[PDB]
Amino acid sequence: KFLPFQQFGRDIADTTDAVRDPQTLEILDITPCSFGGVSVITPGTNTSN
Amino acid sequence: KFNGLTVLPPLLTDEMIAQYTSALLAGTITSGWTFGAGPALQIPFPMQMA
Ligand SMILES: *[C@@H]1O[C@H](CO)[C@@H](O)[C@H](O)[C@H]1NC(C)=O
Repeated sequence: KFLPFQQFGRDIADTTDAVRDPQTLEILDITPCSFGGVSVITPGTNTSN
Repeated sequence: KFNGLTVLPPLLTDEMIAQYTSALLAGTITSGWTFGAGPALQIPFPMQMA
């Protein structure tokens, strides 16, 4: 819930909401979509594959 | 959750650490100091305190 005058929103870097069209507005959250690294388990190349 | 930063959960979770501490307490109460230097040797606690 944002006071009905602001347009952008952020707490550290960016979490902006509200559609910036003068015709209409709609609160849309901003967040990544589960980025991450990948790790591989291997008992050893000279014992299995 | 920010961009580019992630936190790795600890390998040894809370329950296992609690179990380790409980095992240490049980050993030091029911066996004195003999469990840290070989097999656990039972001994009554008043005798261990003396
Ligand atoms: C894997 O095991 C074999 C058989 O003991 C050995 O000859 C080899 O040096 C080991 N290491 C690799 C990288 O193959």
